[PDB]
Amino acid sequence: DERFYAEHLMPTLQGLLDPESAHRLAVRFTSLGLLPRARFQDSDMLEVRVLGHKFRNPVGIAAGFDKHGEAVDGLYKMGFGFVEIGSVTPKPQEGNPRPRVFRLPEDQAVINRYGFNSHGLSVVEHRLRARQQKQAKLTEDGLPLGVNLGKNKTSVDAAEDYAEGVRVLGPLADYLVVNVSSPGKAELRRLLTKVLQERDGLRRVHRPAVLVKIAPDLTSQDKEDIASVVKELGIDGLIVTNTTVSRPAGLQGALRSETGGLSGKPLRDLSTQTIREMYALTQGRVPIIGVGGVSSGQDALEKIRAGASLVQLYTALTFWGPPVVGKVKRELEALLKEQGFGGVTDAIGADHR
Ligand SMILES: Cc1cc2nc3c(=O)[nH]c(=O)nc-3n(C[C@H](O)[C@H](O)[C@H](O)COP(=O)(O)O)c2cc1C
Ligand SMILES: Cc1cc(Nc2cc(F)c(C(F)(F)F)c(F)c2)n2nc(C(F)(F)F)nc2n1
Ligand SMILES: O=C(O)c1cc(=O)[nH]c(=O)[nH]1
Ligand code: NA
Ligand code: NA
Repeated sequence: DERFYAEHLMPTLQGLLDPESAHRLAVRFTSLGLLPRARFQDSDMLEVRVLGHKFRNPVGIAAGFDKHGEAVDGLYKMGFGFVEIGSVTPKPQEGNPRPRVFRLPEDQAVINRYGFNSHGLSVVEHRLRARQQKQAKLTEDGLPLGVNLGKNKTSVDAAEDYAEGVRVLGPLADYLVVNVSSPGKAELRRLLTKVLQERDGLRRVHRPAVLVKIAPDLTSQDKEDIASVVKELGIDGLIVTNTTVSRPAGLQGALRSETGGLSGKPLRDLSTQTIREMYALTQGRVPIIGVGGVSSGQDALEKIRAGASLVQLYTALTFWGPPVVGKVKRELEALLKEQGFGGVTDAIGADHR
C-alpha cells in the first residue's frame, strides 16, 4: 500500500540502513518473491509495440537495480512491463570502495558512484540460462528483458568489451544497451559498427535489438553527432538518460557534493528535455526509452509526449517502494484518458505536433 510504504516502511529503512545495504535487502526480498504480487491489472491502453516486441505496459526498471540478474522474476511480479539488468562487465569487478551510494532525501534524489561493480558476464550468463525458456514465454506474453553492457575499468579496448557482452548475453536478451559518454564521432561510429556486426552474427531467434544509453550532460554538438551516427548505422533505439554529473542549483541534501551520478527528481526535466531533443534530431524514427526522475503518471506522460515510447524508473522505488509501479501506471492511464489519447502509442511524441 501506497501511504504505508511511503510514510512508514521506506522512512524506517532509510533510518536503519545505509543506501547500499537497503538496496541489497531489496534485491534479496524481490528475488525471494517475498513481496506481495502487484494488484494493478494492466489495461490495453498501456500496451506498446516497439523494438520488435510487445510491452504489456510501458514502465520498466532501469539498469542498476538488478546489476547481476538476480531479481528478474520478482521485478515482473512487482508490475514492471520490462526489466533491464546490468550493467554487466566482461570480467567480475568490485567497483569503488564503500560508501559509494548517498541519499538526498530532501531532494528526492540519490548520488551514486558504484563504478560498475559486476559479477561479470559468465556468472550472469548462467543465471539467465537457468530461466531462459521461462523468459522466452514472458517475452512472448509482453514482458521483455534488456541487458545493459559495460566495460571493465582496466580494459584497453572498450569496443571489444562491448563485443564480448553482445556475444555472451545477446543470445539471452531482447535488447542490449551500450552506454556512451561525451568527451569523437568517428570513434563512436567505429564502436557501434563493431557492436552491430557482433549482434548481426547471432542466430535470428537469439538476435537482440541494440540501444545506446546517453547522459544528460552532452553538449549540443555531441547530441547532433549521436543522432547522426544512430541514424546512419540503424541503431534500434536510445535510452535517455543516465544520471547527471551536474548539480542543479537548489539541491539541499547534505551529501550534494559527493562525486557521482545524480538521479531522481532533480534529473527529471533535464532528462525529458534530452528526450525531446533526441526525438527531434532523429525525426521521431528512433525509439526512445525515457528515464530520469519518474515518480508519477505525469512524469511518465511528459516523457512519452516528448518522444519516449517506454519509460524506466529506479530512484523513485527507493523512496516509495513497490507501490510506485502501480501508482505510475494507474496515473498514466488516467491522464491518457483525460487528454484524449487512445493509448500510450497515440501519445508518443505528441508534443512535437
Ligand atoms: C544506484 C544506481 C545505480 C545505477 N547503476 C546503473 C548501471 O549499472 N547502468 C546504467 O546504465 N545505469 C545505471 N543507473 C542509472 C539508471 O538506470 C537511470 O538511468 C537513472 O538513475 C535515472 O533514473 P531514475 O531517476 O528513475 O533513477 C544507476 C542509477 C542508480 C540510482
Ligand atoms: C530506504 C532505501 C530503500 C532502498 N531500496 C529498496 C527498495 C525496495 F523496493 C525495497 C522493498 F521492495 F523491499 F521494500 C527495499 F527494502 C529497499 N534503497 N536503495 C537505495 C540505493 F542505494 F539504491 F540508492 N537507497 C535506498 N534506501
Ligand atoms: O556507477 C555505476 O555503476 C553506474 C552509475 C550510474 O549512475 N550509471 C551507470 O551507468 N553506472
Ligand atoms: Na531461446
Ligand atoms: Na533457445
